[PDB]
Amino acid sequence: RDMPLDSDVFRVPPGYNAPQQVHITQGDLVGRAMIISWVTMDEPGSSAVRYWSEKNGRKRIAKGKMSTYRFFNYSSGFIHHTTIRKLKYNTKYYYEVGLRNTTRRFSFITPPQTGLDVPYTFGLIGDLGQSFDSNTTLSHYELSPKKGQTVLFVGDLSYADRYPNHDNVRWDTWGRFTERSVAYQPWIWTAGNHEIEFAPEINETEPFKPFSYRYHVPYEASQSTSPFWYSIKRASAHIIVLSSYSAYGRGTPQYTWLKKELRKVKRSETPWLIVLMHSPLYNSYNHHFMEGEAMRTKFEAWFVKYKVDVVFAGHVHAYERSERVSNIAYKITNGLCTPVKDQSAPVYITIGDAGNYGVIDSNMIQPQPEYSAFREASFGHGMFDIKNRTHAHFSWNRNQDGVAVEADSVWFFNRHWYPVDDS
Amino acid sequence: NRDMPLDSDVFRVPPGYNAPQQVHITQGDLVGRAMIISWVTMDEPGSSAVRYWSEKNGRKRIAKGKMSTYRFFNYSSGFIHHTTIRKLKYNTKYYYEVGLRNTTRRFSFITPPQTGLDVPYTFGLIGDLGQSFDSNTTLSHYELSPKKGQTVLFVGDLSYADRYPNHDNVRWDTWGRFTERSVAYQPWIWTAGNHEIEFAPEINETEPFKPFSYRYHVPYEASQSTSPFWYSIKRASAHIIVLSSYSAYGRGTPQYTWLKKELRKVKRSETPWLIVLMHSPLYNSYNHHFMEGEAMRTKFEAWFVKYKVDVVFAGHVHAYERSERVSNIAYKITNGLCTPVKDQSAPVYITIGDAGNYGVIDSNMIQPQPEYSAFREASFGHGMFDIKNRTHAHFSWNRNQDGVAVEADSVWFFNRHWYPVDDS
Amino acid sequence: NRDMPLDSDVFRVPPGYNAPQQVHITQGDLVGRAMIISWVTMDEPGSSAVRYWSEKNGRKRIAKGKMSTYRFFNYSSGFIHHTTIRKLKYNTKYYYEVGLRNTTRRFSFITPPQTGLDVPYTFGLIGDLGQSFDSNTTLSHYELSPKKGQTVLFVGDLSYADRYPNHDNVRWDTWGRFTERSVAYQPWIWTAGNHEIEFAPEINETEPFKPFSYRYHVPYEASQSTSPFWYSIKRASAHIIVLSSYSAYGRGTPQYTWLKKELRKVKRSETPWLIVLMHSPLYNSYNHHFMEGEAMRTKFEAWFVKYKVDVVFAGHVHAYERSERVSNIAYKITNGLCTPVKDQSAPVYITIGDAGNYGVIDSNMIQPQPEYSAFREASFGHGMFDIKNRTHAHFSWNRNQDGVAVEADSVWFFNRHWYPVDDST
Amino acid sequence: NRDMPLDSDVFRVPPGYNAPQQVHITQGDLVGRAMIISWVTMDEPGSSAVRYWSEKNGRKRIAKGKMSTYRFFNYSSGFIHHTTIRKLKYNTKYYYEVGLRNTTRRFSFITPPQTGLDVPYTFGLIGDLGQSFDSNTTLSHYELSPKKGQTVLFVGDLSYADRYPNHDNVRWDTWGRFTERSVAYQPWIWTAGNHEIEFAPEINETEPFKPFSYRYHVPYEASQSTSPFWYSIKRASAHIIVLSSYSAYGRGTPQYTWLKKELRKVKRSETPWLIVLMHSPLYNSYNHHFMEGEAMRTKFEAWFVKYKVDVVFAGHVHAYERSERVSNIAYKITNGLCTPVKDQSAPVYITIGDAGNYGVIDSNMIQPQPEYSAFREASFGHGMFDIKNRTHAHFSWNRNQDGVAVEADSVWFFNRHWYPVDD
Ligand SMILES: *[C@@H]1O[C@H](CO)[C@@H](O[C@@H]2O[C@H](CO)[C@@H](O[C@@H]3O[C@H](CO[C@H]4O[C@H](CO)[C@@H](O)[C@H](O)[C@@H]4O)[C@@H](O)[C@H](O[C@H]4O[C@H](CO)[C@@H](O)[C@H](O)[C@@H]4O)[C@@H]3O)[C@H](O)[C@H]2NC(C)=O)[C@H](O[C@@H]2O[C@@H](C)[C@@H](O)[C@@H](O)[C@@H]2O)[C@H]1NC(C)=O
Ligand SMILES: *[C@@H]1O[C@H](CO)[C@@H](O[C@@H]2O[C@H](CO)[C@@H](O[C@@H]3O[C@H](CO)[C@@H](O)[C@H](O)[C@@H]3O)[C@H](O)[C@H]2NC(C)=O)[C@H](O[C@@H]2O[C@@H](C)[C@@H](O)[C@@H](O)[C@@H]2O)[C@H]1NC(C)=O
Ligand SMILES: *[C@@H]1O[C@H](CO)[C@@H](O[C@@H]2O[C@H](CO)[C@@H](O[C@@H]3O[C@H](CO)[C@@H](O)[C@H](O)[C@@H]3O)[C@H](O)[C@H]2NC(C)=O)[C@H](O[C@@H]2O[C@@H](C)[C@@H](O)[C@@H](O)[C@@H]2O)[C@H]1NC(C)=O
Ligand SMILES: *[C@@H]1O[C@H](CO)[C@@H](O[C@@H]2O[C@H](CO)[C@@H](O)[C@H](O)[C@H]2NC(C)=O)[C@H](O[C@@H]2O[C@@H](C)[C@@H](O)[C@@H](O)[C@@H]2O)[C@H]1NC(C)=O
Ligand SMILES: *[C@@H]1O[C@H](CO)[C@@H](O[C@@H]2O[C@H](CO)[C@@H](O)[C@H](O)[C@H]2NC(C)=O)[C@H](O[C@@H]2O[C@@H](C)[C@@H](O)[C@@H](O)[C@@H]2O)[C@H]1NC(C)=O
Ligand SMILES: CCC/C=C\CC/C=C\C=C\CO[C@@H](c1cccc2ccccc12)P(=O)(O)O
Ligand SMILES: *[C@@H]1O[C@H](CO)[C@@H](O)[C@H](O)[C@H]1NC(C)=O
Ligand SMILES: *[C@@H]1O[C@H](CO)[C@@H](O)[C@H](O)[C@H]1NC(C)=O
Ligand SMILES: *[C@@H]1O[C@H](CO)[C@@H](O)[C@H](O)[C@H]1NC(C)=O
Ligand SMILES: *[C@@H]1O[C@H](CO)[C@@H](O)[C@H](O)[C@H]1NC(C)=O
Ligand SMILES: [Fe+3]
Ligand SMILES: [Fe+3]
Ligand SMILES: [Fe+3]
Ligand SMILES: [Fe+3]
Ligand code: NA
Ligand code: NA
Ligand code: NA
Ligand code: NA
Ligand code: NA
Ligand SMILES: [Zn+2]
Ligand SMILES: [Zn+2]
Ligand SMILES: [Zn+2]
Ligand SMILES: [Zn+2]
Repeated sequence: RDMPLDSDVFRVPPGYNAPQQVHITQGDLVGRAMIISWVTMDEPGSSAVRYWSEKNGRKRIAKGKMSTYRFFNYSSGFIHHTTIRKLKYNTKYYYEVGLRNTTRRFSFITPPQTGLDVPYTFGLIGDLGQSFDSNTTLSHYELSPKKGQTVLFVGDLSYADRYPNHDNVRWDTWGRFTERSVAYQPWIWTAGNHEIEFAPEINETEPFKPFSYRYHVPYEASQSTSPFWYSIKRASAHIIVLSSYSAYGRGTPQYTWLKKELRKVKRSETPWLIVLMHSPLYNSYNHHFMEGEAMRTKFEAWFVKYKVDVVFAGHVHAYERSERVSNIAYKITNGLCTPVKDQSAPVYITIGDAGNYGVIDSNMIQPQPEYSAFREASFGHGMFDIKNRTHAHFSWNRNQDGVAVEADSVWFFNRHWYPVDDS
Repeated sequence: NRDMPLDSDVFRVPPGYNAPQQVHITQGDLVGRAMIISWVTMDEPGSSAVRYWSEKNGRKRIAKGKMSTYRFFNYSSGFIHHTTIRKLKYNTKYYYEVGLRNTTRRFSFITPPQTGLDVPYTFGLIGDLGQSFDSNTTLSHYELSPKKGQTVLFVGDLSYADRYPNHDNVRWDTWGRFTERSVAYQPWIWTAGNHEIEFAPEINETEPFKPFSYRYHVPYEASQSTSPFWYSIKRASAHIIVLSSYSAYGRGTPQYTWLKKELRKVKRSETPWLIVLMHSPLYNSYNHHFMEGEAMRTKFEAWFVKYKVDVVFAGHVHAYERSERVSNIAYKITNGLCTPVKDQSAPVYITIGDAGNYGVIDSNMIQPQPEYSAFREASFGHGMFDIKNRTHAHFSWNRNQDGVAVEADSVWFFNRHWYPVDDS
Repeated sequence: NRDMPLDSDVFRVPPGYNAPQQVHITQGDLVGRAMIISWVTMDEPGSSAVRYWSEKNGRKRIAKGKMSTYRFFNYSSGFIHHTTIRKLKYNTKYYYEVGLRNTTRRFSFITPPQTGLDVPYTFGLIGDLGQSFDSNTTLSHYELSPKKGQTVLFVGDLSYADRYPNHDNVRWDTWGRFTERSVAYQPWIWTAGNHEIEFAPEINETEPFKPFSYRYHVPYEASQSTSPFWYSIKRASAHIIVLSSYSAYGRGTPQYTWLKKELRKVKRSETPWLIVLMHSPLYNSYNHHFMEGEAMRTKFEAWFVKYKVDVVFAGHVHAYERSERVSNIAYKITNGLCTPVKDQSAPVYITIGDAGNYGVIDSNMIQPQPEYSAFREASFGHGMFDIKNRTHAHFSWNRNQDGVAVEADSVWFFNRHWYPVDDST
Repeated sequence: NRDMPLDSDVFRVPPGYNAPQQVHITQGDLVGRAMIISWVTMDEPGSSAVRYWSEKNGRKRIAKGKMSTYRFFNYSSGFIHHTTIRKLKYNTKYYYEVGLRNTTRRFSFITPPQTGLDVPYTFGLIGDLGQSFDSNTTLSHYELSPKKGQTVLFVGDLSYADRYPNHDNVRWDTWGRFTERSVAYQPWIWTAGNHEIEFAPEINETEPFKPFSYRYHVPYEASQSTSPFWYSIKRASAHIIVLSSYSAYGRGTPQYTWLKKELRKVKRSETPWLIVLMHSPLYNSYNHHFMEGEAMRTKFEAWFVKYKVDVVFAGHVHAYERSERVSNIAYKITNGLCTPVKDQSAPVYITIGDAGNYGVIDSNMIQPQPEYSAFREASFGHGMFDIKNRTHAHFSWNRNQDGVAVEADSVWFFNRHWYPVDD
């Protein structure tokens, strides 16, 4: 059910060495920078980006870096990453890539300065892939009347590793497929299990290597030492990105980094505290049941202590929304191992249902446990619409429905500013 | 601070120009016919060649290895040598010499017998050794033990150098000179503890395990691991699996992938004793680090029960603990089944992190003793796991405050694959 | 453009999934007991293992090598294998196979005799081969020669890939497949010429010799050299020194220092024939590249006369020339002694860069012929240096326009150490 | 052995925890608007940031650089810093501070005037300095010169550390601390000499120039060179070309290709003084190293005469010599033209390698003095190249055994392009 190589979403931009696979993401901690990325195939080309605002018209030049990789018998094109900085808040910019031979032009809109009551709309996509179901989801997100401004991506991008020798041409087609969205607004990248690409059978043993070459993130801005975990702030949201498939024992980099990062969170500057990871801590589907238990034993209590608002995960090819629960009182011999209602706790949302290679996960644990509010095996995407410091509106759109229909929808009440029960 | 001062006898430098120091050895292949020979020269790079011969044939041979150096903050290492001797005869005494160019030092070892069903072998068990005065006593009790251990299973936390300002790596060098009087003559099987992480971004040192990994090499490619921090070796009648508590082990990760495949390769008709080393215990009823093992346990415990692992050795708690054979693999979030139960199909869990560290014992325990815990005591000591044949092994625990020959705890193991009768 | 087109037969891809191509061997040690097996696989990395066994005995062994890859501008290479077979027996035919995982191909070679005073041996001389039609004829003439070459001495300028846009490295791949029919069966000894430099900052390739050095390894550590671009080998009764015209050679440089110590190690009582290979000729009365060899001459000529080198072979000039034994080492800036004189202690200097290149011959000569030049002609062809015993070696030049058994020029060398007698024509 | 012992005053270590030592500066760009600031910290890495401000305005700014280390045999370097200050103002005195994190130290320099046809400027000429007692005298004589030199052209052989056992690299550190009293306040232009090669395969140091290149950076990319060992700069009314006696220079090599194109760039109406620096002299009538420079001469002498180089400076020979204006470029093997002739498009060749090395002079001279030799003497000292304007520059030679204001040799240079009078 994967879209064939000659499909229109995979068409190659014309002209000698025309930039392709253009994508952007937030380039700094607070919103005043952007990482511009693209691939040229005919020759290395230039790493310069030319950009200007609608307001100023003044054209400046940023210069970045070019890298390549091989994977088994595949040889990549020339990958460019360039960071434009010191931009102005709430402003439309133009930028151009391919300055040596074939120039292409795009644009983006910076976010507002971070603040307590700054509204903002986030799209939620996981496990996208490049099947036909993938294409419908992206169309539905594009036509959403709520107008997403940034995508939080919860992992599993191209599913290129399902192909023989992980055929990396399928990374390239995915790069051209998603451009019509991610060249114009930032997507925030989370690493999933399909990015690992651990294949000693063909002497490819560097974890995450193709993903890490193609998708860069601003991980030093939060003083992280790896791209696989980091945070950013945008409008009124503090977003914490975690890596299910890196080390998180006591004393490791990721564990040490998270414990320090939660202490920097300021709820009167960014009241919406959002965590992303690939593998769900709370999951009542049969597929991948209880895989999140390990990370859950390390981090769940931290999430409650700091009153995290919501945790988004993918990995399960379906949709689920948890009640506000915690399961943090167990001590081996006390028998306290059942989740309980907890108004300091986040809501757990699984949203890894954007299409993958065309398969849904429909088997569920019966009966639905108390901790599960809503679950359904349908393709689609989510929208997390922040109105202000007390209220945010979440809605789930199905591919079989109209682009304006919401099959699930709920108001989030802020854990710090308005911790009402929101069942 | 009960650390031995820098001018202690155990820290003396071997005299002579560019005299090799910190000499240590470990198994260098899958099945016992190779040895990794390691040492440090401090005056100049020197030769990485090892001269060696068997007592049986007396033919001097030469093996060439590699030299490396590292830096950590404002410390610069000496010249680190690693050399693999190969194609050794089983059950044979060998001599070896390092420092062939200026000052030469000679040592010896004995290869194991070939892997087989009823091949006896005595493994020492040492965890969280350190370089305090208690560490020296433990080491003396081991080398003086009438059971005579042939190989040390080391469950992590080596030098404790990371407790010093800037992780003063001089305390790695001292520890190497202290342990030489044992590890130069018999292999130690290295596990990576949390004191080896040395993650210190405040001084721009962000590569985990860097000092440990430059100084202590392991034969990880022989079991097709891709990392020195998990791997497998076979010796006599044992299959030893080494794990990394502070690497990734999520489903799909390198370590998870390797362990799933490796348990399937275990041939209990060749090595009947399946033994797992890791730093952080899965079962532990002391207050200190209580439940830090929960994460790894949810990932790997059902596998250990499935493949009838005989015993799991851990450290990290500074004390001794021996569990019953228990499991806790029936939990399903909402079914309330979360109390360990007796399970004669499960390994024994032993904590043996009490060789000395920096002079501090972990004496606070959860009371009353839980049903899963068989024996526990807060005393310094070491362990011995003495294989007799395919069905019987004998474990003993020796306390620093007893005579070298006094066993304070001891128990017979009945092999989970060849003889699974209640040994509780 | 007289370069052979891409679909020529000499460029045909060996059939079969991941079949090895561009197979070539060279001597892999100082004395002749080793051989470096090199080849490229185009579909996936494959195995670096070489299976090999001797024709008479036949116990099959495996040797394991290494694989590497490189990029040049927007060209990406396939998978390059280099594998050293050691501890061979002298004067023995060996079989060997490559491609052990998927498509295997089998070849063979004959180890040299053990080094010794009177060991006969036959060396081909080829320079500036390229891949034109003229190139094909010369290689044809060499492989058909009655004298039966057992090793090619190659004085530099291999593929001429750098004449193509962006140095189209595909033209390295074809040249490998074209030369395979000789170099997979007998070692070629490699010298680095000015077309291997491939210095092209305009496309950000600033590492001299990158494609050449990835594809052709040499046993350079065996003579205590620190660079592949200069080294020494012994083979039968010859001691061969390979130098680098386009590397440093000032006093105190690595190459200078290495040649100095290497000339001391030469023992003419063990290997009587002392042979030097370099790309740019020290003595050259053709007009193309006239006097480029002067800088290296001022450094090394006196050393050649001192050590009584028998012969110096060079290329670069797309024609043939053979000098008289002469020297020019008495100049002191103001004493006026700047003319070459006859010197029975000096080597013969032979330019042999006429194997074909891209089809052009250098016919502009300085006139009249200088007294330092014995014979010269602007024709394509190749040479043979045919060693008989410790006193006699026969050099001959075969033209492409002649029968393969015809020598258009031919001279008997009398050994400078064992028969130090005037041997001029 | 007349080298200064380790406890000499000139080798004292700046006091205080991790105080910068071995501070040295050089030109950081092509035209004079930038400066490379270099120093060593011995107790811990420290910061590579430099603080600098003009004496005029005084707006303080920070430039960030790069720390590196090396090993040589059993030696382990300290922490070496290189930091480029850019966009400086012409003809302006600046202050700079290094060591910001712990012990700070403060120095100053004066940027040159803008390049131009008639800018005056005074260059000191020092060669083969080393660290003998004679070395200390020459550096005193240069510092005290009434001519007041503003930038040193250093023609190679720096520390002579390679004469010690295993090239005791401590002797680089001592030399660094000794020369600091001049080179921290005004730039020195580095040329590589044979004592910088440090090729010692018998202790597996086989990378040519390794300690030298770590310790002394040059702005080589600003002239499109691919190597630090050949490069060019412009300062005031001079165009300075630095060449590498012990790198490759055959036809088609990188340095050959660079020099050929670089000479095509010189413009004598912007910079009328065309100066070439190299270590091994092309004209030398002393016995030590006689005719060592023939090889480079066969490749480059004709180019020097074709582009009318004013003066060529070299060292290597521990003495002084000034040549007549001659060339020896007509030789064609059989035509017999091998004697040098007066040539008024040729440069003057000056050997200035007599600053002290380790205390030995080269006194054995070829007799009688050849015609191409104007003046020669075997005594320690230094030179001065004092440019008055586009037609005139004045060269003088000061000997260590004279007062700091006596010139034992002296001559006017008439510019080859603007005023080619027989001199
Ligand atoms: C695999 O290893 C295990 C561990 O070593 C083996 O188990 C041991 O087996 C040995 C026998 O080989 C046992 O030792 C023997 O014990 C008997 C009984 O001792 C008790 O009762 C005596 C009165 O009869 C009393 O005097 C004594 O103090 C004790 O309380 C001894 O009688 C015996 O000594 C006499 O016989 C030997 C043999 O000829 C003579 O040499 C002596 O001179 C004496 O006259 C001997 O010491 C030992 O108890 C076992 N250990 C354990 C922990 O069970 C195992 O052996 C196998 O399994 C055991 C369970 C038995 O079935 C053995 O028969 C059997 O071989 C090893 N497996 C194999 C296949 O070998
Ligand atoms: C070393 O190698 C040289 C070159 O091959 C030998 O010289 C050659 O010796 C051949 C005899 O072995 C000569 O061939 C004969 O010529 C005669 C007269 O024309 C014929 O009747 C006869 O049938 C052969 O064809 C050959 O001419 C000669 N070549 C040269 C260039 O001189 C040399 O042999 C030694 O020197 C020569 C001059 C003779 O005296 C030989 O007998 C003598 O042994 C070889 N050296 C040794 C020690 O064998
Ligand atoms: C690596 O960096 C550490 C941390 O700075 C160095 O240790 C420090 O050395 C300083 C000496 O420069 C000490 O400061 C002095 O302490 C003495 C003793 O009280 C006082 O009299 C004096 O006035 C200074 O304050 C500093 O206390 C010390 N800090 C720590 C945490 O140990 C280390 O230096 C090495 O160790 C010290 C103890 C001395 O022996 C040094 O000379 C020695 O090199 C640095 N190591 C290296 C190899 O550079
Ligand atoms: C934050 O946004 C919320 C959603 O837009 C606001 O609540 C909405 O307020 C409307 C008129 O103020 C009312 O008609 C809507 O029904 C209501 N929606 C919901 C889900 O309550 C909210 O306004 C404040 O909070 C609510 C609870 C009322 O008390 C309003 O009168 C308040 O002004 C916004 N909060 C703030 C602080 O702006
Ligand atoms: C460039 O500087 C030269 C050195 O000072 C000038 O020559 C000097 O001019 C002085 C007049 O101010 C005169 O007294 C000095 O004797 C003379 N010095 C020498 C060594 O000749 C030079 O001046 C021009 O050129 C010379 C040849 C004379 O014709 C002067 O009168 C000229 O002004 C300066 N050149 C220029 C273009 O300014
Ligand atoms: C618990 C997370 C890490 C916090 C600090 C790191 C350890 C710093 C110094 C050494 C302490 C003693 O060592 C033990 C230990 C290790 C780790 C922590 C402890 C805390 C208290 C006592 C002993 C703790 P251990 O790892 O050897 O079993
Ligand atoms: C993908 O979706 C877009 C927009 O809905 C549509 O125009 C395009 O034809 C689709 N392509 C495929 C291959 O489904
Ligand atoms: C280096 O080696 C020399 C030669 O023996 C020795 O004298 C010197 O002290 C050594 N220095 C260091 C820093 O190891
Ligand atoms: C350590 O133990 C050994 C052996 O028991 C003893 O000889 C030595 O003196 C002890 N040293 C210290 C510092 O305790
Ligand atoms: C280092 O070079 C020396 C010089 O002889 C040599 O003995 C030694 O083996 C070399 N080490 C290598 C190539 O690893
Ligand atoms: Fe998925
Ligand atoms: Fe510990
Ligand atoms: Fe050529
Ligand atoms: Fe000198
Ligand atoms: Na842990
Ligand atoms: Na032996
Ligand atoms: Na997992
Ligand atoms: Na040349
Ligand atoms: Na020289
Ligand atoms: Zn997944
Ligand atoms: Zn621990
Ligand atoms: Zn050429
Ligand atoms: Zn010199």
